[PDB]
Amino acid sequence: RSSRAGLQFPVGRVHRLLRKGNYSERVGAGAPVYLAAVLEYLTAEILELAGNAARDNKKTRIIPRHLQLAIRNDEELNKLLGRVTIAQGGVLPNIQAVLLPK
Amino acid sequence: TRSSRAGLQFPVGRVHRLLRKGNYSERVGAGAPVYLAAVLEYLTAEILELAGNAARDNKKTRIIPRHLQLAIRNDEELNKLLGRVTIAQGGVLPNIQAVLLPK
Amino acid sequence: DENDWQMLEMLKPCIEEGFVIQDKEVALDFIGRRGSAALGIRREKRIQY
Amino acid sequence: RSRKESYSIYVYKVLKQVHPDTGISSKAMGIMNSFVNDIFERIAGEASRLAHYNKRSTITSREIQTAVRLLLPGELAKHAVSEGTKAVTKYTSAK
Amino acid sequence: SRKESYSIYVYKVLKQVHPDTGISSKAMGIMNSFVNDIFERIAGEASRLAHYNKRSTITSREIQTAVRLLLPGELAKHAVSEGTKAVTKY
Amino acid sequence: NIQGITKPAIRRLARRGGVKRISGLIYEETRGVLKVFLENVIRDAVTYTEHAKRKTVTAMDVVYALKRQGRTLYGFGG
Amino acid sequence: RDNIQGITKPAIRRLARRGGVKRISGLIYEETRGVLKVFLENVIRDAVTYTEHAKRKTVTAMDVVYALKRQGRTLYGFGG
Amino acid sequence: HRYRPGTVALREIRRYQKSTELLIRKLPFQRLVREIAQDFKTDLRFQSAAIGALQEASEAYLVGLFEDTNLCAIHAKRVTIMPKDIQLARRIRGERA
Amino acid sequence: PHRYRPGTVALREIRRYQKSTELLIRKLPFQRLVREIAQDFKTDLRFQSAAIGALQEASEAYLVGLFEDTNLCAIHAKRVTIMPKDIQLARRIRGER
Repeated sequence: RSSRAGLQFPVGRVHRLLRKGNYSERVGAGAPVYLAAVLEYLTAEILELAGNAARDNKKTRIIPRHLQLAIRNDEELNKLLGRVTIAQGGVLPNIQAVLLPK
Repeated sequence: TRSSRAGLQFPVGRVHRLLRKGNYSERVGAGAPVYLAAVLEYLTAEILELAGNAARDNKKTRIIPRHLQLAIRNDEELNKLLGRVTIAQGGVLPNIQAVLLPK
Repeated sequence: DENDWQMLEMLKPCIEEGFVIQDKEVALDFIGRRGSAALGIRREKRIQY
Repeated sequence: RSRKESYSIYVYKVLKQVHPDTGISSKAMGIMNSFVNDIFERIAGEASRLAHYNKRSTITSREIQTAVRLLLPGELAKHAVSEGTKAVTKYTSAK
Repeated sequence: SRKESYSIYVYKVLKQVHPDTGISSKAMGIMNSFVNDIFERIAGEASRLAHYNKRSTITSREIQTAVRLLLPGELAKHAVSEGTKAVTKY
Repeated sequence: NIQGITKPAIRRLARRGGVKRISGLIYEETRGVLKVFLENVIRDAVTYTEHAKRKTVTAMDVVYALKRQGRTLYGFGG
Repeated sequence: RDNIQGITKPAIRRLARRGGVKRISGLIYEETRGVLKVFLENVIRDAVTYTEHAKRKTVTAMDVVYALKRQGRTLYGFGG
Repeated sequence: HRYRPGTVALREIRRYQKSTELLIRKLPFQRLVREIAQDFKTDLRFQSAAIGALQEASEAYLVGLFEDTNLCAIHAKRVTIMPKDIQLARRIRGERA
Repeated sequence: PHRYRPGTVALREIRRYQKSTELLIRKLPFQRLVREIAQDFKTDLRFQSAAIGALQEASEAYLVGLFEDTNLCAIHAKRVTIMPKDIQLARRIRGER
C-alpha cells in the first residue's frame, strides 16, 4: 500500500500501531494513508530547513544544533513546538538592544 | 447495588460502563472503579467542605458559585489543581496591592 | 491522423479518466481488484496474478 | 428526547452528609458535574499512559492508585490513598 | 531486540530532499521522537472527536479536521492538499 | 464593529484585574490581544462545528476548543 | 551533603551568559539554587513514582521522559 | 465637592472585586463575535450558550492578563500601566513566538 | 596581555557560549545533587546515566528560560543589574511555583 500510495512512511506499520492504539473500535482503510501523507509532509518541511542550516555552516552531517536553529528560524514551527525542548540544542544567537556598548 | 457494598454515594456500574465506552484500555479490573469512586468522593467532600465554610462567610444557606471560587482559590493545593481552570461566574479574590494604598 | 481532432476529442475523456493511475503496478492492482484475485492475496501476489 | 445524565443526586447526598444545614444552587451542581468529569478524564488518561508504558492492559486498582498520587498534590493525595485503600478493603473483605 | 524505529524511512525522505546530506544517530532519535509525538497528538485528537460526535470508528475525515485543529493556517492548508492528493491517488 | 468595547468597560476590567491608573494606548493594545485570542478560539470552534456537519455553533464545541487551548472552563457541562 | 553548593558560582554565571544575562548580582545565586531544587523535587517525585509502579529497583531514562511528558516540558532525543 | 485621586479608583476596585456578573454587556460583544466569525463561513447561526461561554472566557482572560500587567508595572517602579507591560507579560506567557 | 573596561569579557562570553553547544553545569556534582534529593523519597536507588543527563538537559532548559524572562524583566525595568525580585516577577507570571 506504500506503493499504492506512492509514499514512503509505511502505511501498514501505521495501521498496526493504530489497531493497538485504543482510539476507536474500527479503523478505516484510507485514514492511515492520509496520516502518513501528513507526517511525510512535516518531515520534509523540517528536513528542508535542516538542509539550509547545514548549508549555512557548510557542514555535511546534520547535527542537532542545525535542527534547533532550523526550528527556531521558522515562525509557524516555533508556534507549534514552543513547549518542546530538543536535547543538545542551545538557543538562537540572540543579543538584546541595550546590551551592546554604545 | 455494589455502591453500598463499599458504602459510598457514587456508583460503580456507571463508572465501569464509562471505562469501557471511553476505550481507556481493553479490560477493566474488578475493584478499580470502587477505588475511583472513593477518590472522587473524598475530593468533592473537601471541596464542598470549604464551600460550606464559604457559605458561612457571607451568611447564606444555599451555595452560590462565588463561594465555590473563593473556596477553591483560598486553599493552596486546591489553587494548585484548579488554577488552570477558570470557573463561570467565578470572579477573583478580594485583592488589594498594599503598595497602591494611599498614605 | 494527427489533424483528426475528433479522434482526440473523444479520446481525452478516456485519457483524463484513466489519468488517476500513472504507473504500472497500481494498474495491475486495479485489475486484480476485479480480476478473480481472491482477497488477501498480497499486493505483489495480486500483481503476479 | 435523549435521556441525558448528570451527578446531581449523588453529590447532593454527599452535601447532605457533611453539611446538612446547607443548600445548593443547580448552577453549582452543573459546575461540580463538570469538575468531576474533568477529574475523571485526567485520571483516565493517566491510567491509559500507565497501561501503555507498562506493556499491559489489565487495569488493577494499583494503576489507579499511582495515577491518584501523580495527578493530585501531595497530602491531599495521601488522604486519597487512605480513602481508596479503605474502600477496597471494605468492599473486598465483604461482598 | 526488534525495537522498531523510523530510521530508514526518514533516510529515504532525506535522500529524496537533500540527496547528498548525511545525518547523525541522535538527530535520527530526535526525528523519531518528533514523529511519535505528532502521531500521538493527532490520534488522541481524533479519538476525542470520535467521542465528541459518538462515532465509534475512524475514517480519513477525522484526521483531516484533526490536522485542521493542530497546525495553524498555511502548513495546515498544505497538509490538507497533500493528504487529499495521496488519498485520491490511492 | 470593534468599538462596542467601550473605554469605561475596559476601565472596569482594569479595576477587577487590580490596576489603579490607566494610560491611553492600553485600549488599542487590549483590542488587539482580544481580537487575536477570539480568532484562535472561533477558528477551533468552527473547525469542530464543520466536523459536526451542522450550521450552528454549540456550547460543546466552545468547551472542547478551550480544552484544546489548555484553558479548560467549567460550568457548562463539558 | 551540601551538594546544592555543588552548583558553583561560575556555573550559574555560565548559564547566565548562555541565556544572555550581562550583569549578575550576588543575591541571585542561592535563589537560583532554590528554584533548581524545587524543579528537581517535582521531577524526581514523578520519576520515583514511575519507578515504583514499574516494580523495579532501577530508574530508567524512559521514565524520566514520560514524567516530563506529564509536565508539559517534553524532551525529545533520548527515546520515547 | 471633589475627592482626591485614588479614592474613587480603589473604592471601585473594592466595589468590583465582589460581583461576578459580566461587564462587557451582551449585544455589542455579540455583534463583535459575529463579525469575527463571519470570515470563516457565511451565515452561521448561534446558540446563546456559546456566546455566554466566550463572554465569560474573555473577561476572565483579561482579568488574568491585567494581573500580570499590573505586577510588571509595579515591579519596574511605576504606578500606572503602559502597553509595553502587556507586551512584556505576553512575551513571558509564550503567546508571541 | 592587558585589561580593558568591564563589558568586553561579557559580550565575549555571550558569543562564545551561544556558539557553544554542550553542558554548562558539570556532571558529578549534579549527579550527587540528584542522589541527595532522590534518597529522601526512597532508599537505595540505581540509575541510568542517560536519565541523569536528561535531568541535566531539562534543568539547563528551565534555567535558560527563567534567565531569558528575567533579562526581559530587567531590560524592561531600565536596569541591567538583575535582582531577585525580577525572578519573583518571572515565576509569578509563569504561575509555576
